[PDB]
Amino acid sequence: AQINVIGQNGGRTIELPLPEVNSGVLHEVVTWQLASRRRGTASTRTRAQVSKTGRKMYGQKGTGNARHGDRSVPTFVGGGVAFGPKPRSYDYTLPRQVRQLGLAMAIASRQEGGKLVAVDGFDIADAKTKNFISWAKQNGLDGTEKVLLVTDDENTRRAARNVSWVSVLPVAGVNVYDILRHDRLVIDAAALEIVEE
Amino acid sequence: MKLHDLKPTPGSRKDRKRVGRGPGGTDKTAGRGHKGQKSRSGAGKGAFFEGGRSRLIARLPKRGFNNVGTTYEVVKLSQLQDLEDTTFDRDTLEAYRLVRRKNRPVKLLASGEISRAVTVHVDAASAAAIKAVEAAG
Amino acid sequence: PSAGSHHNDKLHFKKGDTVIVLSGKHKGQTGKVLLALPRDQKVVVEGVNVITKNVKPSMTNPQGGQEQRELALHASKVALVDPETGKATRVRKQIVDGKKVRVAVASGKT
Amino acid sequence: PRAKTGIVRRRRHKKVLKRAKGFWGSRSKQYRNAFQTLLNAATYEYRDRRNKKRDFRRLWIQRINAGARLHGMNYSTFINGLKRANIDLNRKVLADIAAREPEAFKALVDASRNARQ
Amino acid sequence: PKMKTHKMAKRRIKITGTGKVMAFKSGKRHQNTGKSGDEIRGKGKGFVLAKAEWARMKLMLPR
RNA sequence: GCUGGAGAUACGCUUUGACUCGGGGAUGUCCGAAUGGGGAAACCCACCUCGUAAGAGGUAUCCGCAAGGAUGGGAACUCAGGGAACUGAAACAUCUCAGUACCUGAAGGAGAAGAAAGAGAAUUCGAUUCCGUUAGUAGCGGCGAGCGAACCCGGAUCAGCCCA
RNA sequence: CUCAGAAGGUGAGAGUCCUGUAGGCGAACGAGCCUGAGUAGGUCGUUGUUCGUGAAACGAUGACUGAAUCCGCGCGGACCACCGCGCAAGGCUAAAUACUCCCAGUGACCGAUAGCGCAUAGUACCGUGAGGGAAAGGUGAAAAGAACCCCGGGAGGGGAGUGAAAGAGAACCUGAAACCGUGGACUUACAAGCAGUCAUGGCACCUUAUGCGUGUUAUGGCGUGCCUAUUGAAGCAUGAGCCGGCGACUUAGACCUGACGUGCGAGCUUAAGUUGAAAAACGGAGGCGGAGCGAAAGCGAGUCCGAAUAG
Ligand SMILES: [Mg+2]
Ligand SMILES: [Mg+2]
Ligand SMILES: [Mg+2]
Ligand SMILES: [Mg+2]
Ligand SMILES: [Mg+2]
Ligand SMILES: [Mg+2]
Ligand SMILES: [Mg+2]
Ligand SMILES: [Mg+2]
Ligand SMILES: [Mg+2]
Ligand SMILES: [Mg+2]
Ligand SMILES: [Mg+2]
Ligand SMILES: [Mg+2]
Ligand SMILES: [Mg+2]
Ligand SMILES: [Mg+2]
Ligand SMILES: [Mg+2]
Ligand SMILES: [Mg+2]
Ligand SMILES: [Mg+2]
Ligand SMILES: [Mg+2]
Ligand SMILES: [Mg+2]
Ligand SMILES: [Mg+2]
Ligand SMILES: [Mg+2]
Ligand SMILES: [Mg+2]
Ligand SMILES: [Mg+2]
Ligand SMILES: [Mg+2]
Ligand SMILES: [Mg+2]
Ligand SMILES: [Mg+2]
Ligand SMILES: [Mg+2]
Ligand SMILES: [Mg+2]
Ligand SMILES: [Mg+2]
Ligand SMILES: [Mg+2]
Ligand SMILES: [Mg+2]
Ligand SMILES: [Mg+2]
Ligand SMILES: [Mg+2]
Ligand SMILES: [Mg+2]
Ligand SMILES: [Mg+2]
Ligand SMILES: [Mg+2]
Ligand SMILES: [Mg+2]
Ligand SMILES: [Mg+2]
Ligand SMILES: [Mg+2]
Ligand SMILES: [Mg+2]
Ligand SMILES: [Mg+2]
Ligand SMILES: [Mg+2]
Ligand SMILES: [Mg+2]
Ligand SMILES: [Mg+2]
Ligand SMILES: [Mg+2]
Ligand SMILES: [Mg+2]
Ligand SMILES: [Mg+2]
Ligand SMILES: [Mg+2]
Ligand SMILES: [Mg+2]
Repeated sequence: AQINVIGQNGGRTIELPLPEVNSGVLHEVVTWQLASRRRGTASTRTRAQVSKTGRKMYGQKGTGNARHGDRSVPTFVGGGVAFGPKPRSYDYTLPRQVRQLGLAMAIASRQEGGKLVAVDGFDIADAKTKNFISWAKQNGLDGTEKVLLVTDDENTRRAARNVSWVSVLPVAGVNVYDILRHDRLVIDAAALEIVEE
Repeated sequence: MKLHDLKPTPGSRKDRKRVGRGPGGTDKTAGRGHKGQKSRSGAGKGAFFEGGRSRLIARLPKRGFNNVGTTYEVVKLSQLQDLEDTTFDRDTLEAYRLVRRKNRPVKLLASGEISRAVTVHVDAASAAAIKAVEAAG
Repeated sequence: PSAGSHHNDKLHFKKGDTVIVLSGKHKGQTGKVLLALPRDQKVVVEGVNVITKNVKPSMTNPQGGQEQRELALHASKVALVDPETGKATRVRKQIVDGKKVRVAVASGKT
Repeated sequence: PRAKTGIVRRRRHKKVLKRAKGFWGSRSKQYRNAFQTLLNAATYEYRDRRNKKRDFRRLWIQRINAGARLHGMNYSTFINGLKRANIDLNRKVLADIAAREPEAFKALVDASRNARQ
Repeated sequence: PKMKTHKMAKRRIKITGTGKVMAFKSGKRHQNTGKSGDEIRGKGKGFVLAKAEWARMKLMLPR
């Protein structure tokens, strides 16, 4: 339901679902996204069983001390940890329909204020970043807003020097997180609305 | 949008029971009452006279058909219901079993459905609406 | 133990060269490079000075004295100069000493 | 992630130790004994907040029938006769203070003695 | 995992639709013949009361 | 520039390119599988040949005619011979822990296994291995505690070659 | 400026001061008629496989025995016939698999009682031995590491000087608490005490602070530590010298069963893996609704008992 930019034009239309971003739909997609990448790298040696320490220190009875039996246990300084973190997974399969629904609500929430559609190419001389900065300045991308960019030609991204600017993705790299993370979204107008099926 | 203004749907998330941790709730004993309730847990379907101890009458095998009530079959509006292996039915328990149509409701219309077997009266209600059914031969 | 210099043990100047401090006290001051210490990253120059009272050991000096001596710095005196100020510099070309590269900034050699 | 006790225990502990102030001996300088002292101090606090009102009732009563007997009456008698006289409904606090202003308490005694003959 | 206890299999339980637990009728099941005709005839119910939860967890899928 | 950590003074080396880095050679006492002989590891005693001596080289057993090969070592992994109990069964013999622990042997960068006298009930498949799944199904069981497949199907990888 | 905003360093935080895979180049010469007999088969003792002697096939064997060969031989879970699948008694065989002494990168891992036992040591120390086995970090930006002077044999200190700072001085960041002391306010030598609490007077001070308190104190009232365990705890029942730090309801699995929430909804979802990773997509093998009754055949809105009537 939104228009275009420089390389050409379009007057583009497509249906946008009502965003549940602040709702659990977008919030769920973001949480699944961050959790999916987790490294599970918590290995404490904590279990009494790998602390490297001995046998049976002294007398079960009649020494006048406290009772203990080995030196490898959570009550002992130096021993293991009860219930220490172990390496593990964190990843799970969020339902697919919620994936696509989230990403669509993402795009949508940006169309409600400030999304932009790069029309079948920008003019950037060679690959020089300075001309990207000129191009974006002439498309109203100040120096201010953090912005995300999606495209496919190598060169236009090869002005991908984030300077409080230019977080960069190709096609299919899109994700609810990376767009929701930025203010304006400079979506690549082409496959930006090549309708599925 | 506001990544700080993402809000989980109220409900959904609920906090874990942190057990030990104070006479502000669930103190010394951790919801366990002073008992022969102690770490290394042991049992779930057992007392000692057992009483799931009644006697048994035993067959080993079984085999059964995929079910196709004709009621959905008849309101279909597209008649001559010979299923390609994929479509509509058997999604649960599809390719491992055989089909058998049965005399759940009716709507009356012509239709030639070719299930692997069928109830005697689905022939009654299918042939009565001028409708063949090809049991495999 | 903390490890030494991380500058790939590479000094950016010879013991011959003139140089200027560009930071701290002595900024703008200039001198010859009386001692280069790459692996520890330290630079002797006639700029910084310090009054070292060596403790009297009677080693020809029963009662000790206070010497005036220059105390070394590191990669904070700026490299060579030419338009009268410090400069970034670039590898150059061959000369009549054609086995050598020289240096330059927005200019000539050193 | 680890999450050791760090700052938290020392701060609760200092809160108790500062409640301690002029507590004799370890009661004010060792944490555990300060905490435990404050348990029993809770007991004393709440109950005394109740009791003080029994206390001042008792004191006003003492003074009131002291004054009542200065004139040949007594608390039972003076309080009842005042009650019989178009219910005065002065508090027992207030009747004391009029036992600091004798000329009035006197007339209250004559008035109670009236509504009683 | 969570295996079902095979002792409950052909043993007098079965799962009625609507989630109720089956059982068989036991007393004088075998080795008794001064029992009355109806008594020998009395087996075959399986409606069974406040045990059901445990009988259910005896059989996950109704084997 | 260097002159090891070392934070130390003195002697110095380096445009003939030191130092540091990448690569090869050469030197490498004595002990250790140790192996000339012995031995309480690093030591004590010899014999044969070459040599002016000083010094150099040889001297264990087991396969081989011979070239040549083997002794020993190696975190965990692999195969193999041998092989527990605590423990569960609310006691305990069968059963379980469990072919786990441990010992021993053999080897490599992996090993094992492998090319249907098969799987299996479609006259289907087409070496082996590993993953998913079937499935806690089929079964095994003081039919107790409990133990528990495979075929089909989806993937990783995919070769078959030589003998009597 | 930017194909280079990764990162470290530099007197506090540097895109442009230094070191820098963004990109680019790079070596002498160095890595990469036959077809298996003491066999198959068998009996005795045993065992693997879901295989506990069970109707127990089959493989594997320790003792004894012991055949056929293409109208031939093994197998299909006692066994027989038919039907069907194979060719033993000879060998070799990459890759998909496992592991981490070693190396690199990374981390909703640790950061000096944590993290390996070790900020390095299998040391010190303990044991004849096998074996066991510690704690321990921090000047400053830069040694400019305190010449000189004073008391002292020294140790230690006070000055001077360096330094932003010595409120960093080598017993060298912060520097809590228990514990020991000095000085000051208010106080105590007729007094019975879980040590507090309420009340009031006295004295003292006024930086969240002059009705306001804050600190202390005299006298009055009241008042049986904590926890655990228990019918019942001040208990002459357990535990504890004190403080600091360590210290206990977790993790897992396509497991199960509930509640809440979300996406689809008569339908709902993938796993192993493949391709891309500054991010995800693909992948219907399979799993769950969908029909029940029965011991099972099986029949099916019906199904079981039973000779049709009862449940
Ligand atoms: Mg004791
Ligand atoms: Mg540790
Ligand atoms: Mg609660
Ligand atoms: Mg208890
Ligand atoms: Mg336990
Ligand atoms: Mg009252
Ligand atoms: Mg599994
Ligand atoms: Mg049933
Ligand atoms: Mg040095
Ligand atoms: Mg020898
Ligand atoms: Mg030899
Ligand atoms: Mg020997
Ligand atoms: Mg037992
Ligand atoms: Mg071994
Ligand atoms: Mg070996
Ligand atoms: Mg396959
Ligand atoms: Mg600037
Ligand atoms: Mg045999
Ligand atoms: Mg046998
Ligand atoms: Mg048995
Ligand atoms: Mg047979
Ligand atoms: Mg056999
Ligand atoms: Mg058969
Ligand atoms: Mg053959
Ligand atoms: Mg941390
Ligand atoms: Mg440590
Ligand atoms: Mg410490
Ligand atoms: Mg000793
Ligand atoms: Mg010793
Ligand atoms: Mg230092
Ligand atoms: Mg002196
Ligand atoms: Mg001194
Ligand atoms: Mg000082
Ligand atoms: Mg200090
Ligand atoms: Mg100290
Ligand atoms: Mg000192
Ligand atoms: Mg000293
Ligand atoms: Mg500091
Ligand atoms: Mg300090
Ligand atoms: Mg004094
Ligand atoms: Mg004092
Ligand atoms: Mg007195
Ligand atoms: Mg008092
Ligand atoms: Mg008792
Ligand atoms: Mg009592
Ligand atoms: Mg006592
Ligand atoms: Mg006690
Ligand atoms: Mg004691
Ligand atoms: Mg599941």
